[PDB]
Amino acid sequence: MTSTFDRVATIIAETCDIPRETITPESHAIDDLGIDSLDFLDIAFAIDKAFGIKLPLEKWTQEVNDGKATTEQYFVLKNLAARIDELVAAKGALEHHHHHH
Repeated sequence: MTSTFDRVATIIAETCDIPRETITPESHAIDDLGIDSLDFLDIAFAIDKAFGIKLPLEKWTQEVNDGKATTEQYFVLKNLAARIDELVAAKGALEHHHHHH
């Protein structure tokens, strides 16, 4: 059950004003959804804001550039939701005290 993706696809539907139904977990941001890097910046900011995590989008690009990881691992919605879910479990250890809303 891609419940993290339920949350993320709601966020994209708020940002781009595209219905959540057009956003499937298999969708590649810079292909299927036609989301630019400049558009995905604000989506990534709204995810960062929502879950109380940080998406290191800059370093994720560097992962692809150095061959540490694939571009699809950060720009496909099932795999991005997985990365977010990893960072939610991670931040549970060392999150700074911001009133969760």
